[PDB]
Amino acid sequence: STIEEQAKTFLDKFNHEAEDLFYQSSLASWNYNTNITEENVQNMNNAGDKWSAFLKEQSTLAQMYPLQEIQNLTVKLQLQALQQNGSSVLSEDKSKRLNTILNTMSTIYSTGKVCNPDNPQECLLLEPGLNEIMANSLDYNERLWAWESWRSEVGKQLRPLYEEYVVLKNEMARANHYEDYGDYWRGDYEVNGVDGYDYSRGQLIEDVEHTFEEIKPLYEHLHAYVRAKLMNAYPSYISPIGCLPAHLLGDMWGRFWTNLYSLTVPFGQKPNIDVTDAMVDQAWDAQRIFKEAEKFFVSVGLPNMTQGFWENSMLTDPGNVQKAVCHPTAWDLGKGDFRILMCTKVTMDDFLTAHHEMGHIQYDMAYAAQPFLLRNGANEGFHEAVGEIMSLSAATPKHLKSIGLLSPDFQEDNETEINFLLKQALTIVGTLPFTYMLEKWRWMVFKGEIPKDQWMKKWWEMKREIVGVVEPVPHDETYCDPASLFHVSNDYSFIRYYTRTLYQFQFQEALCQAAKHEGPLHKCDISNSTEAGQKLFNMLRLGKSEPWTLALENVVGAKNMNVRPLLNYFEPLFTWLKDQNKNSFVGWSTDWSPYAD
Amino acid sequence: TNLCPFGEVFNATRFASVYAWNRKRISNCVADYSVLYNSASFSTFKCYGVSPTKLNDLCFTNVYADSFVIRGDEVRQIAPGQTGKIADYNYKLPDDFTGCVIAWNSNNLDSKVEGNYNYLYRLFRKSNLKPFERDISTEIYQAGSTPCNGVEGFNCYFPLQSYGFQPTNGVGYQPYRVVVLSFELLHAPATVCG
Ligand SMILES: *[C@@H]1O[C@H](CO)[C@@H](O)[C@H](O)[C@H]1NC(C)=O
Ligand SMILES: *[C@@H]1O[C@H](CO)[C@@H](O)[C@H](O)[C@H]1NC(C)=O
Ligand SMILES: *[C@@H]1O[C@H](CO)[C@@H](O)[C@H](O)[C@H]1NC(C)=O
Ligand SMILES: *[C@@H]1O[C@H](CO)[C@@H](O)[C@H](O)[C@H]1NC(C)=O
Ligand SMILES: *[C@@H]1O[C@H](CO)[C@@H](O)[C@H](O)[C@H]1NC(C)=O
Ligand SMILES: [Cl-]
Ligand SMILES: [Zn+2]
Repeated sequence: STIEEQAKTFLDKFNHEAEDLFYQSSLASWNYNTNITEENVQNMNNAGDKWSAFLKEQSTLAQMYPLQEIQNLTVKLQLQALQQNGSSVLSEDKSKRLNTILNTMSTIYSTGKVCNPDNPQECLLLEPGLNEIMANSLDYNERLWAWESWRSEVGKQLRPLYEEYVVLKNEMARANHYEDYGDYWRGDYEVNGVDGYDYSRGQLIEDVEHTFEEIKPLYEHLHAYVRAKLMNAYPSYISPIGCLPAHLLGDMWGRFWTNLYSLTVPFGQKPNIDVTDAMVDQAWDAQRIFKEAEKFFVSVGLPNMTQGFWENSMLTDPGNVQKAVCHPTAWDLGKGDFRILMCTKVTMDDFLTAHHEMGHIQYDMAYAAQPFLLRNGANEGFHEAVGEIMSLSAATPKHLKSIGLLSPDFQEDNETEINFLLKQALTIVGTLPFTYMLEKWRWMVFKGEIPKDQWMKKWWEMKREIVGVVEPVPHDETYCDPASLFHVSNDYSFIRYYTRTLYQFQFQEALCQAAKHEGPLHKCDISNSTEAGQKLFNMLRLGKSEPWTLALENVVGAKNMNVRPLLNYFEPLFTWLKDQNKNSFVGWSTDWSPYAD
Repeated sequence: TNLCPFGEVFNATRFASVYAWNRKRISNCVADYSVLYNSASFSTFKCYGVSPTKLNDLCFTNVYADSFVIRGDEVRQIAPGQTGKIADYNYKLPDDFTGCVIAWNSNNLDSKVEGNYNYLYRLFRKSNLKPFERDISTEIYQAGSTPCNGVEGFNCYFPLQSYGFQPTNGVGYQPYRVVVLSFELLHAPATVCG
């Protein structure tokens, strides 16, 4: 009788049909990524739009149940996840303009290419050409060319598309009774209707600013040391007090700083830990890499990969006849089908990525008992953080000794510890100002706190002051530099990376203290720690059936994103940098320019 | 003193749908269940009321072997006193149950590429099923009170859904052929015995 039971019956039918339609979608897309044939891309597209038309029809049917008269917040979260009609709440004229805008932007990204003025014939796509250029060049000018030319040839095409796109996204958002599209996005972090654990869509903005406040000291110290090394590598192109140029950050935008290790390594003669040769010498194969990742997970208390994972996974690149996209990827096809697609090499890096993807698989296995609509990360940042902590605690020298892969006479020391930690900080800390600043610019643009006539003017300001990075060339209002990045021009929200980084070190410190680990947080190896296993699984098993604040409290005993565990993890490196910085300026002044001479 | 065709009951070409769950009435035979127990080819063999060891020479009037295919995850619902879709709306086991549940994976027979959709389970019902009652009804389940007049639409559904049984399914989503035995009690002579 009651409307509650109408919603219940509706979801009970939707789940049992959406399951199989999504499974067909998934098998078709898998068979594609495994064996690229035009037969297969066609089967893929067919099943894809079948399931998409189904969920549009179901969204229509679902909006016939007002959110008012429902109390069960499980039922209400499912009805809300479905009822979110999206572009279908627009007039089909406007939805058409929207989707041609979106596809035009995606293709201007993917098919974009930059050409040298010396030769109108030969020129380069982004990956691998320009990505490898920016990742490996030690030359100032050629990196500058890759950077500025990719921004001036692909971004300027996306600028007006991005303006029209933000207009129609704001209208689609205000037509869904959100305030803006940025608000639509932060709706991923909203909790309503649970006393004490709720969260509003501006509380996220203030929380992220607050945690970034405490991260500013560590990042300033690391930024100062990295600037010191980079000037001992780029004598005339970096100032001791100014900000870091954007093209010299190891890739096209500066998102991660990994590629600066060979320039910032503290002990440039003490060796890294690179254990590929120990896998070579002992007849380790892909089966061995993944058997060791599986065993590392059973050590902590999580179950092992199921037989279907062994049968159906593409674990090695399968020859020259059949083609496949070798992006390491974990697959939940639904219906109990968990697989991995990864062209495995015999390398330390792939050895670790095995643990990462297996952690993705373990998160997927954890919440697969939830209702279909609630089979996801507790919020948009939990999956990848769960994946990353396993890579951490599997790259530990004591872990490499416990598995016969390093000699017990290996000497851990100040040298190896500061090496590992500075590499880690290049990858993990150098991305937090970037991620925070990008999503802040996007939010401010969707809310309208930046008129389009000042779009770029605000971008490169939030760079100079939040990330300590300056653009190497003046960028007027025709660029849309933000969209030269994938996630912007491809309509993906970004703050997942900030929240994920912070959550991963919160989880890490929590699981390490549950491990009774003594000594610095980096040496922590949660293997053989069933306590870390229970503490991680108590959050894993939830999915988005609970407010992400509650699940976060299930692991870290705090109700909200916190940055004390991250600073704790980087404490040894923190004080080493403080010793290295005695007679150098920590912090940057946002006035110096690469191009104002 | 002949043998009851236990093979076909376990070996039939394609099984029946759980909503119209097939029933065999096994009578007047010799039946040593020892081989079925220790066949070690069944992934689940749970006897409720008397353990599989002794039932070889406890003497029954007449036994029913219900058979169907469900998902693996659903096998637990075939247990006296459970809840869920398969337990409430397709096949309900009474808590005073006596016979056993014999589930074995059939990812190779009952599943096939592109999915084997021949099996159906009833997803909705205006009331729970009684023990052992079979509902084959096909009348559009009315979620509200707005009449539907025998055609699907909004708030009215077809109460029969199909399993999609591919061979790449997980062990819980894999077609599990389930044979349930419930033994009877009567003062008429016990005829299934030995
Ligand atoms: C690869 O694709 C062809 C045609 O698309 C198909 O017939 C073949 O079975 C595929 N390979 C495998 C191993 O399935
Ligand atoms: C919400 O619904 C689920 C399944 O529909 C049920 O198990 C749960 O008890 C309900 N919550 C409340 C508070 O009744
Ligand atoms: C995982 O380990 C348990 C331990 O007995 C074992 O029973 C199970 O079969 C293992 N998983 C697989 C896929 O074999
Ligand atoms: C985990 O425990 C096993 C049990 O013998 C041991 O062999 C292994 O070295 C331990 N590894 C770690 C990292 O504690
Ligand atoms: C089903 O057939 C196999 C194949 O011979 C046989 O071993 C088995 O006993 C049969 N099932 C039953 C219940 O007898
Ligand atoms: Cl940029
Ligand atoms: Zn990942």
